[PDB]
Amino acid sequence: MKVQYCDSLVIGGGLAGLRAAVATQQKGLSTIVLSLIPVKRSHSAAAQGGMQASLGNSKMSDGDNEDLHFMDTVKGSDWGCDQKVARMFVNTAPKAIRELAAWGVPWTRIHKGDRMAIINAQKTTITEEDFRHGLIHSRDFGGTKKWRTCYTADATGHTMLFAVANECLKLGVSIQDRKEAIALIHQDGKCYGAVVRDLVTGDIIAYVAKGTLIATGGYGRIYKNTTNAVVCEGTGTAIALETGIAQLGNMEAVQFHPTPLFPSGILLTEGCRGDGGILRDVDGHRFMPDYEPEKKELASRDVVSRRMIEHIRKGKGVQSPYGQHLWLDISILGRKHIETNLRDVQEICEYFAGIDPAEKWAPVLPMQHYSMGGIRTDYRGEAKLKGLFSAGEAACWDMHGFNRLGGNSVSEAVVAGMIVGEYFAEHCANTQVDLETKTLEKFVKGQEAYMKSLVESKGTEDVFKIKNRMKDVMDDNVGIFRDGPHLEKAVKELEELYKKSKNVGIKNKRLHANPELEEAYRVPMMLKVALCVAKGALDRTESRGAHNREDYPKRDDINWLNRTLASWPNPEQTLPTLEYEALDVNEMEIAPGYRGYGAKGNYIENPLSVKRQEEIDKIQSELEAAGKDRHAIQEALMPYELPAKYKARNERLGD
Amino acid sequence: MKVQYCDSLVIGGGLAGLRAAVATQQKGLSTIVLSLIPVKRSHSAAAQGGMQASLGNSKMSDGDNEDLHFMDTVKGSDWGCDQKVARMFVNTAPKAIRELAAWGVPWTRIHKGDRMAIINAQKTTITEEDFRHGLIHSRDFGGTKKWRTCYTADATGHTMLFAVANECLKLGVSIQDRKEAIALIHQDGKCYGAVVRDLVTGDIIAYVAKGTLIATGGYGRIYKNTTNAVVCEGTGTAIALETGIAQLGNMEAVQFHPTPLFPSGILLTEGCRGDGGILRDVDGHRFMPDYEPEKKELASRDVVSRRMIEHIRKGKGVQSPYGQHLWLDISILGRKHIETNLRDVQEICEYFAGIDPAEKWAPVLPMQHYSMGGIRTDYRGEAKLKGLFSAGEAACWDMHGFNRLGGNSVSEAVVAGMIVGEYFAEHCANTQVDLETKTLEKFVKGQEAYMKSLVESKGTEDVFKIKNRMKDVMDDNVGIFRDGPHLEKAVKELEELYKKSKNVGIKNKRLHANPELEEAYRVPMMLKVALCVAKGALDRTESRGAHNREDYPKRDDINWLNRTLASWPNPEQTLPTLEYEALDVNEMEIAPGYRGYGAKGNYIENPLSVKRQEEIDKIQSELEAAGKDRHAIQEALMPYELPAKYKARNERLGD
Ligand SMILES: *Cc1cc2c(cc1C)nc1c(=O)[nH]c(=O)nc-1n2C[C@H](O)[C@H](O)[C@H](O)COP(=O)(O)OP(=O)(O)OC[C@H]1O[C@@H](n2cnc3c(N)ncnc32)[C@H](O)[C@@H]1O
Ligand SMILES: *Cc1cc2c(cc1C)nc1c(=O)[nH]c(=O)nc-1n2C[C@H](O)[C@H](O)[C@H](O)COP(=O)(O)OP(=O)(O)OC[C@H]1O[C@@H](n2cnc3c(N)ncnc32)[C@H](O)[C@@H]1O
Ligand SMILES: O=C(O)/C=C/C(=O)O
Ligand SMILES: O=C(O)/C=C/C(=O)O
Ligand code: NA
Ligand code: NA
Repeated sequence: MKVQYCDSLVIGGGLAGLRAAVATQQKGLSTIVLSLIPVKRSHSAAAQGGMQASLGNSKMSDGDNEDLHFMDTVKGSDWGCDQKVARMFVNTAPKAIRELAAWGVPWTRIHKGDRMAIINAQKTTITEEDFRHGLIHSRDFGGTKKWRTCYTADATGHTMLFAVANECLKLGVSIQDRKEAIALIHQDGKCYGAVVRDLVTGDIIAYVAKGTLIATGGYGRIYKNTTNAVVCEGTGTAIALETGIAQLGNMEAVQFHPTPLFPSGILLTEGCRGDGGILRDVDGHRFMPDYEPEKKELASRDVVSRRMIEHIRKGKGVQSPYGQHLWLDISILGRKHIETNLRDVQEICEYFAGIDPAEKWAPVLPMQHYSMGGIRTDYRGEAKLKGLFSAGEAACWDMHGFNRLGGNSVSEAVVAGMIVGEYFAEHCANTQVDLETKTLEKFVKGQEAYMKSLVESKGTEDVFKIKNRMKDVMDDNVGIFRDGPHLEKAVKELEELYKKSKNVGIKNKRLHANPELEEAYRVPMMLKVALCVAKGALDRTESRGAHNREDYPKRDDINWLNRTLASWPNPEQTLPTLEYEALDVNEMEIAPGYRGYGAKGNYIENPLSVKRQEEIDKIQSELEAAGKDRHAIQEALMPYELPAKYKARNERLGD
Repeated sequence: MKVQYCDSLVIGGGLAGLRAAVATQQKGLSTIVLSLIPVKRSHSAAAQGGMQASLGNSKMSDGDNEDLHFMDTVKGSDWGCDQKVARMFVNTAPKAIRELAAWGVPWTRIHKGDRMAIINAQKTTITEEDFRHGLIHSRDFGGTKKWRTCYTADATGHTMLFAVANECLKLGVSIQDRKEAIALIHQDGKCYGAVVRDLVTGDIIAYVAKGTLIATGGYGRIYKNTTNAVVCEGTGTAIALETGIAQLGNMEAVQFHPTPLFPSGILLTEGCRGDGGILRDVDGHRFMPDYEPEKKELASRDVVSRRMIEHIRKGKGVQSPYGQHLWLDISILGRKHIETNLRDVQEICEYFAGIDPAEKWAPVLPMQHYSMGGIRTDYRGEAKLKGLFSAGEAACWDMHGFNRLGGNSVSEAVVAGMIVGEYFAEHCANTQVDLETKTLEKFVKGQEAYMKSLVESKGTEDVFKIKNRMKDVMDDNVGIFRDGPHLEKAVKELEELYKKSKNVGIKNKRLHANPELEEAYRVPMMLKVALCVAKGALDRTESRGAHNREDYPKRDDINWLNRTLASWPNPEQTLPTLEYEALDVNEMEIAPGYRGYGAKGNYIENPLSVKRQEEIDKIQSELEAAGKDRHAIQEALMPYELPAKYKARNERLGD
C-alpha cells in the first residue's frame, strides 16, 4: 500500500487552497497541496473584475470602511448569510490586499489629477488629491455605492494566484499536481485524509494528515452553459458529500452572469455595461429601458439576467444553432475607448467570436457563474466531519447567502485562506490522530476495486451522453427562472441519469492516463451534486437572492429564513437528504429588510425581524448618544470571532 | 513532522536485510531498506571463506546431506543452539545456494579430472567424475569432515551481496542509505517502526511500518582488535535493547579468528593454515606441535586461538609498538602455490603489511570476528517486542549457540533472510497497526531534543577517548581467556565509562553531516552493548564454546544449559538485567555430549541428557528396524517448522 503523510493536507490549488497552505507551512507544519492541474492554472486565474476590500484610498472610495462593505454584503445576500462570518470577512479583506501588495501583486495605483470617468448619474471628471497618489486604486464593480474593487489592470485573479503560488514555492510547500482526491478517509466522525488517484500513473494512494482542507472551487460544470473552467465539476463537493457525514449548504444557490459570450461562455466583463454597453434584441432594439426605465442596462446584475430571459421568452431572442441569445453592443462606446479601456474584451471577441466589438455586436446569454453553495462549515471553516475544513468557493462559510457580491468571491478565497488557514493550522498542531492501517487499507482497496469495476464493466451506457444530458437538464430546469413542475421533472430525470451512470461502459481499459476512466467516476459524483442543487431548488418554496421561483415569487422570512443542509447518509438512497438550519434573527447585526434591488415589499415579513430591528435602533441610539464609536456599537450588536493574528484594526488614509 | 510509511521496514542492508526485503517486496508489500552506507558496501562483502550448504556435488562432498550439516552445527555450538532452528537452516541452505546461482552468482564449478589437493591425512589427488562436471564446487573450510563450503573464487560475500542487492533494485525496493535508525517506535508492547536520523541532512524522521526487521550485523567494534568493518558497532542491537522490552541473547558469546593480520585486523583466510601455513613465535619456533602433537596447526580454530594466546603469555610473543603478536609463515608453501591459490592473501600482505608472504612472515594475533549473540527471537525471527523481527548476525535466532561454524554465518544471513523473510511478510500482510500521531511525535521530538542536548552539552569528556578506553577494556578483559576478577573490573570500568559518556562535549555544533555528533550518540549505545557482553561473561560461570572461563574450565550442562537473556527495562539502571532461558533437553534431536574439539570429559554431565540419549537410541532403533527413512526418523525425534514455500526436499546428485 502507498501512503503519504503530512500534517496538513490541502485539496485544491486555487487562491483559497494555496493561501491556507501558506498559513500552515509558515508555522512548521508539513503541508501538501493536491491539484488536478498545475496550481497557477486554477479557475481563480480568470478573475478580471477585481477584489473587494474597504481601503478607502481613492476619491470614489473616500469614507469607505468595514461597516459599509458589511452592509453591502448582507443586503446582497438577501439575508441568507451568517452575519458573523461576513464581519470576519470585511475586517480582514483590507489586510489581504495589503499582504498581497507586499508579496508583489502589481495593484493598479492612483495618480494625482483629474480623470475621465463614467459615473452614470454625473459622468463628470474625478479628481484624486496628492495625498492619495501611489496608493492602491479601486473601480466601480459589483454595484456598490463606494468603489472598493481593487485590481491589477485586467488580470487580477492571475497576478493574485501567481503571488500566492510563488509564496508556497518559497516556503517549501509540497505541490503535487495531476492528483485527484476521489474519496475522504474517515472513521468515528473524524477525517484522516483522502484517497487519491494519480492521474498520470493511475496509482491509488492514501494521503493521511491530522487535518484536511477542501478548497476545490465551484460546481458550475454541472450546467451546460457556464463561465467556469472545464475542471470546475464539484468532485471536491461530492467526496465530502459521499462521507455521509459532512453536509452541503445552499446547493440550490447558484449565481448567473448576464453577459458571457454565447455559446462559449467566455466572460465579457461587467465593465462593458458599466461603461455604457447596450443590450439589444433580434431587431436591434435596446430593450432594458422598457423593463427598467430608470436603471436601464445599469440595473442590478441580478435584474439584467432576469429581463434578458424574459425578453427571450417574449420571442425577441436571436435564433442560433446553439440556442437563443441576445446582443451586446459596445461599438457605441467608440473605437478609441475600446482600444484603451476595453482592449481585453476586444481581443476576446476577435480571438473566439471572430468579431471586432468596435464594429459588430457580441452574442450573449446569461450563464452559470458562481457557486454560493458548498461544504457547510462553522465560522472556523470546519465541517461536521471533524478535522475536515473547507474554504473558498467550495465552501458554504456563508458570507454570501443567496447572492454573492461581485468582487467578494476572489476576496473570500484569500480571506478564508487566511482565517480558516489559522484555525486549520491550530487544529493540525493541537489534535492527535489515531491512524489505523485497517481503515486506510479499507478505503484504498475500496477505490482500487472501484477503478477495476469501471474498467471491466460490460455496461452499454455512454458516459458522455449521460454527462451531456445532465448539463441540458440543469440549464433547462434549474436556471434563472424555476418552478415546481419543471423542477420535479428535473429531479426525476437526474435520478434516472444517476442510476444509468452505474451501467457505463468504457473502451479504453488502461488504468493510467485515461480520460475516459476519469469521466466514468466523475460523472456519478456530479449527478449527486446536481441532485442536491435540483432537489434543494424544488423544496425551497420561496424566491431569495439568485433563487427565483415563479410559483413562489416572494421572499419568505417566516418559513424560509434558513439554510438548506444536504447529506447522503445512506449510500443506497438515490436522492439527497435535506434538513434546515434556521437563521437566528437575534444574532443579526442587520435585521431582515429590503435588499435594495428588485420589487419592494416582495418579501413576507417576519415578526421577529421587527422586534430585533427596534432592539437595534435602541442600542445604536443609546450608545451613539454616549459618544461611543462605531466599533463599540458593532460589538454590542453582534460580537464575532477572529484569530488573534487578524484582530487588529485597519489603518486608513484619514485617521 | 516528517513521516515515512511502508508496509515492511528493514533496518540493515547486508545479506540478511536485503534478502528479507526481496521476500516482502515480491508479494506486493511496499518495503524500505535503511542503511548507514550503500548496501553493497556492507560487511557481508568481505566474506572470502565461503558458504556452507549440503549440496553433495563434489567428490569430497559425496554423501553429504542435511543430517551431517545439522550434526556439525549442533556439536559446534556446544549445545547452546536451538536445534529446531538449526534444522530449519540446514534444510534451506541448499536452496539458498541454488537460488543465488539462478540469480547469477558465479559459483566456482567442478571440472572433470584429477586435482592437486591438500587433505592433511592423505594429501593425495582428488578425482571428480564426469557426472559431477559443471555443478557447484565446494572446499575444505570450517573443519567439517564433508567439504561443503561453496564459493565464487576469492570473493564469495561480494558476489552474493551484489546479486541480492541487484534483485532488490529489480523489484523496486526503496533503498535509502546514509540513514541511521537511532530508536525504535513502540507502544503497548508492539513495534511500529523507527526514528531515523538522516546522516547527510541531520533530519529526524519517523519510519512507520506494520512490521520492522533489524538486520544490522555484529557488534565487533566494541573491541579494539576486530576483523569487522568500522560500521559494525551494534547500534542496531542497542536500539532494540533500549526499548526495554526486546531481549538480547548470549551477548557474551563472541567468536575470535586466530590469524587476522596484526594490528589492522585485515583477515588472512583460514586457507593459509589449511594449505600448510605455519605459526611461529619470537624465535621462529613452530609451536603448535608442542601443544597439539597430533592436530598441530590443523587443530580446531577454537584451539589455535587459545594456544596462540597461551604461547604469548609464556613470554614467546613478538614485541611490537601496538602490542604482542605471533608469526604466520606461508612462504614454506612455495612461491608458485601462493601466486595461484593464495594470490589474494599475497596482495593483502603487500598492500597493507608491506610484505611478500612468499618471502617474509605475516604478523598475526587472534581478534574478535563474529557475534553469535544478538536480538533474541523465536523460530520465526520475531522478538519479544511484537512486530519487531531480526535476522542475520544481529539476531540470536540461535542456530550458532556458543560457537558458529565457519561458513555458517553468510549462509545464515541468506537463509534467515529467506525464512524470517516469509514469516515477516506474513506478519506485515496480516497484522493491523494503530498509528497514533501522539506516539510518533513523542519519539521524534524525543530524539530531536536529544541531538540538541548533545550539541549544547558543556561537558568536558572526549567521546573518542571514552570510545578507545571501552575498546581496550573489552580486549583486555573479555577476550579468549576470561576470569571473574578481571571481568568484575571490566564491568565496573565500563559502567563508569557509560556514566561519563553523558558528559561528552563536542566541538562541531552543526546538526548535519557531523561525524562528531554521530559518535556522541553511538558511543553510549555501544557501552550498553559492551555491558551486556561483559556482565554476561561475568555471570556465566562455566566454559562453553567460545566463552572460556579460566576459573570455571568445565562446560556445566547442569546449571548452565541455557541462554543468557539481557534487557534494560529501566532507563535509569546502569547495568543490564540478566535472565535465563533454559534449553529443554527433551526437545533436542542430539542430546548433549562431546563436542569433538578440546579436552574430553571437560563437561559436567546432566542426568536428563542420559535419559534423552537412551530415548533417542531407542526411537532410532525401532524406526530404523521397520525400514524407515532418515526423514521419518528425524520427524519422530524433533519435528520443526518451515514456511510452506521451503518445505520441499533437496534433490541431490545420486537420488
Ligand atoms: C469563472 C470566473 C469566476 C470569477 C471571475 C471570472 C470568471 C470567468 N471574476 C471574478 C472577479 O472579478 N471577482 C471575484 O470576486 N470573483 C470572480 N470570480 C469567481 C472567483 O474567481 C472564484 O470564486 C475564486 O477564484 C474561487 O477560488 P478557489 O480557490 O476557491 O477555487 P479555484 O480557483 O477554482 O480552484 C479550485 C482548485 O481545486 C482543484 N481541484 C478541484 N477538484 C479537485 C479534486 N477532486 N482533487 C484535487 N484537486 C481538485 C483544482 O485543480 C483547482 O486547483
Ligand atoms: C568480518 C568478516 C566476517 C565474515 C568473513 C570475513 C570477514 C572479514 N568471512 C566469512 C566467511 O567466509 N563465511 C561465513 O560464513 N561468514 C563469514 N563472515 C561473517 C559473515 O560475513 C557475517 O556474519 C555476515 O555477512 C553478516 O550479514 P548481515 O546481513 O547480518 O550483516 P552485515 O552484512 O554486516 O550488514 C549490516 C547492515 O546494517 C546496517 N546498519 C547497521 N547499524 C545500522 C543502524 N543503526 N541504522 C541503519 N542501518 C544500520 C549497515 O549499514 C549494513 O548495511
Ligand atoms: O464581469 C466580470 O468581470 C466579473 C463578474 C463577477 O465576478 O460577477
Ligand atoms: O578465514 C576466513 O576466510 C573466514 C573465517 C570465518 O568465517 O570464520
Ligand atoms: Na460556495
Ligand atoms: Na548473532
